[PDB]
Amino acid sequence: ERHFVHQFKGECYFTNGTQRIRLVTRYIYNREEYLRFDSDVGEYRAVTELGRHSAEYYNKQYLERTRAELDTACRHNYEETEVPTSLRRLEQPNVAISLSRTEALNHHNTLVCSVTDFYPAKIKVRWFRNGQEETVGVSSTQLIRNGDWTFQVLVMLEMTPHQGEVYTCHVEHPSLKSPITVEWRAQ
Amino acid sequence: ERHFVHQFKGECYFTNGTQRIRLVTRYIYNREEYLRFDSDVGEYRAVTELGRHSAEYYNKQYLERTRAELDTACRHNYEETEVPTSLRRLEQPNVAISLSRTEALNHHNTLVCSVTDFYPAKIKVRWFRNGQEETVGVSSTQLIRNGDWTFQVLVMLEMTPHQGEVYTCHVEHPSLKSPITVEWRAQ
Amino acid sequence: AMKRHGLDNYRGYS
Amino acid sequence: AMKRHGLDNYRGYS
Amino acid sequence: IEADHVGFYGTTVYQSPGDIGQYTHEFDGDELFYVDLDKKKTVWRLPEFGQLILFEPQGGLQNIAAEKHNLGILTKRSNFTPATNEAPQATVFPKSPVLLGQPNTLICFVDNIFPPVINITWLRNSKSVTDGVYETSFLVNRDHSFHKLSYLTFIPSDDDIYDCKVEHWGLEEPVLKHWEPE
Amino acid sequence: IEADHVGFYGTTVYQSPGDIGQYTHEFDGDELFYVDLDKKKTVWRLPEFGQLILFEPQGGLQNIAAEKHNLGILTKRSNFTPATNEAPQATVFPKSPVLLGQPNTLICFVDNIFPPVINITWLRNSKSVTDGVYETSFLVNRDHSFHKLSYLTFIPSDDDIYDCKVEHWGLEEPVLKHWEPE
Ligand SMILES: *[C@@H]1O[C@H](CO)[C@@H](O)[C@H](O)[C@H]1NC(C)=O
Ligand SMILES: *[C@@H]1O[C@H](CO)[C@@H](O)[C@H](O)[C@H]1NC(C)=O
Ligand SMILES: *[C@@H]1O[C@H](CO)[C@@H](O)[C@H](O)[C@H]1NC(C)=O
Ligand SMILES: *[C@@H]1O[C@H](CO)[C@@H](O)[C@H](O)[C@H]1NC(C)=O
Ligand SMILES: *[C@@H]1O[C@H](CO)[C@@H](O)[C@H](O)[C@H]1NC(C)=O
Ligand SMILES: *[C@@H]1O[C@H](CO)[C@@H](O)[C@H](O)[C@H]1NC(C)=O
Repeated sequence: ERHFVHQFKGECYFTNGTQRIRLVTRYIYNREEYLRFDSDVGEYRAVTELGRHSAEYYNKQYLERTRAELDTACRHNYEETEVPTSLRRLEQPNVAISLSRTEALNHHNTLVCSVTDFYPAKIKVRWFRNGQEETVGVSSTQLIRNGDWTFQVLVMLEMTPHQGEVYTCHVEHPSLKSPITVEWRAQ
Repeated sequence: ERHFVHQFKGECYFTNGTQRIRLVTRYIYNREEYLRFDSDVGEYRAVTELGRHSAEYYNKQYLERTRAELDTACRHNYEETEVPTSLRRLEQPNVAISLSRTEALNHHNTLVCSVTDFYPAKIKVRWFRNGQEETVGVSSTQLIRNGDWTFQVLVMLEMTPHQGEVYTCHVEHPSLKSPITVEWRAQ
Repeated sequence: AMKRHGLDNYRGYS
Repeated sequence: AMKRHGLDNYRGYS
Repeated sequence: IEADHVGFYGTTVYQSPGDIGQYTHEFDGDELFYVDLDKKKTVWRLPEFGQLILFEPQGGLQNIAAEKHNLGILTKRSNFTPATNEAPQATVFPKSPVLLGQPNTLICFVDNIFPPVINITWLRNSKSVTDGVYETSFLVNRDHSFHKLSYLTFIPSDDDIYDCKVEHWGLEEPVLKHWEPE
Repeated sequence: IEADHVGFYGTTVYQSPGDIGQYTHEFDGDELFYVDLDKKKTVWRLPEFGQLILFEPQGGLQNIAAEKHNLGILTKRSNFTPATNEAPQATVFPKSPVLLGQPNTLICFVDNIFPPVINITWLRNSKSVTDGVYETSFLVNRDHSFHKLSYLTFIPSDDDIYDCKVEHWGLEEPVLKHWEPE
């Protein structure tokens, strides 16, 4: 079957608030970016062939206006819209500990702390063995982005349970004043 | 068997170079910190009982001198000794890709990028499937500290190999100019 | 109040 | 050159 | 490119035959909202959203239009060169932990979509299911490919089995990611 | 406590009976070096170290001395109250990937040590081994406990099996972490 596609991407980059804004627009045919505008650059540029003369035209035509969108659009949006929304959002997480496989004989098992539904994504998790930082045995999934504006992540702990042992899952995040701790015992 | 222990800890805390130094010393019996000195505080203090009157003495006797070690010792060391050594150390890593289990049928397998012997610990690892950022399936171990002034870390990849596919482990670190890439093929 | 702005997609030469 | 200094461990009262 | 935050404002897509377009805005990688070309309005990802600061939907119509234009122009210029289909790759997982009787949402993460026309549907016990189903607008991938997510709100069942059906011109026979509770 | 860098300068430990002491300096968590109380000199963790900026070893002897003092005084004052042993916990792992014939070091990480008197040893094929073995000075743990590490330089072998033997008054019968190449 025959098909043709064209895309337009307008991207605004911000470092340290708005004290550094970059603007990039790309014009794409199928999966080829032929034309492009970068703040750092200054003018429209040809990336491939199809864009060769497209450049010369876009400058003679839009350059001025374009160089101005970096504020009307990027600076504006952030400062005027993102601060009160996006940048304000704060979804506390959910912490649950699970067991790799049904009960423990006293064999190599693994505990799964499950941190879910949080936001933003800055987060710190860590296991403990009776108040002791578990240094090795930990490993976590590369943080998951649910798409509904929430993330999750699983932190596993390879360990051999004895008795009277306590395993806590320390969870820190911007949304929380105090860190959530979730305990687990070999009852 | 009867045993008795006493410890003394001297700690220097630095945030943003030396533009913020904090000094804390603890005097401990067995595992009981009874006396303590904190820059933020200013004078020696009793933390427990054993240290009740011990405080009053250390100030009368050492306070001055102590308050001064914040420079002769903390600031000094950092600025005079750390910058040229510790803070300068730059150990490049080692990258190697391994396979969870002997050959692939086309089933769920896992590739183990292995970033080893580096330093300091600021590092970025990530997988790629034919130049494409593998967003999901990645998971890594909580960075390990070898104790010989080097770290290691494993970045796994849950994937189903076909043929002609290429998996790359992009590894970035301060010690390196250009990032190390390590490819792997289902030959 | 304030409203979100969308970067202008510029047309190619006709 | 410069040498590393170690915080002084102060004695308690005798 | 390095940055603390990144907004996609006006990311427009159009393709033909079919005259199928899309206009959306994402911040820090998330779908702020999209624009319904038909009912011509601003459709968000979350309710709690545009309940204060809104967006003039027209401005979207204005990029789709421009895009319809730029599309033809390039098609020809490229010598009626067609877009190569790709093999979308889906994966499934639960929003929250798996607990029988406890609600939850099944998620189908499809990546490497392109061309931006696909058909994702759910399936419980090899039978198709409707509702408790939400779909994200097509979302841009660095290599100008696409990814979308289908959400299935449901309830765990000791028995029950689900699958995420993925149809695309980039696939001879449908792809099916299976999933069920251990 | 928060900070970009943290230096332990003069961390001194003493205990008796046995008149056993230690003086060390660690930066950002690592053993810069320690002080050999007999040969009375500065002993680093790495060669490449004090080859320029040195440390007057006496300075240590001076904290061990102070401590011997402070030790007694406190013993009495606390009513000859004894320190409670703990259960050291070891773990084994390789410095670098496992490749047969390719050198590598085996590492035993023993944590929660205390009192700071333990006996770590290696074992290949249930038999004790010596050399290719290095040991870090006792290292302070936040909860005033200790951790140390034993390194066994060796070479993988399709057959070979290794174990990290940990002895301590805090363990009725020795602990043994096993390890071998898959
Ligand atoms: C951010 O702004 C601060 C304002 O004090 C300034 O010092 C610095 O140049 C900027 N750097 C950052 C944090 O990105
Ligand atoms: C560190 O010190 C600077 C002054 O150089 C100060 O403005 C700021 O608080 C800190 N920022 C840096 C350099 O991390
Ligand atoms: C387009 O096709 C014509 C004739 O087939 C040829 O001369 C020209 O070089 C081609 N260029 C492109 C953009 O493919
Ligand atoms: C999209 O939906 C229509 C109707 O359900 C169906 O004919 C088509 O197969 C779906 N996707 C594809 C493969 O075109
Ligand atoms: C220690 O023993 C003495 C003598 O019995 C008693 O008076 C004091 O209260 C005790 N306090 C301590 C250090 O436990
Ligand atoms: C430490 O070495 C001594 C001397 O050989 C030995 O008796 C002891 O068992 C070792 N470890 C312990 C249990 O302290």
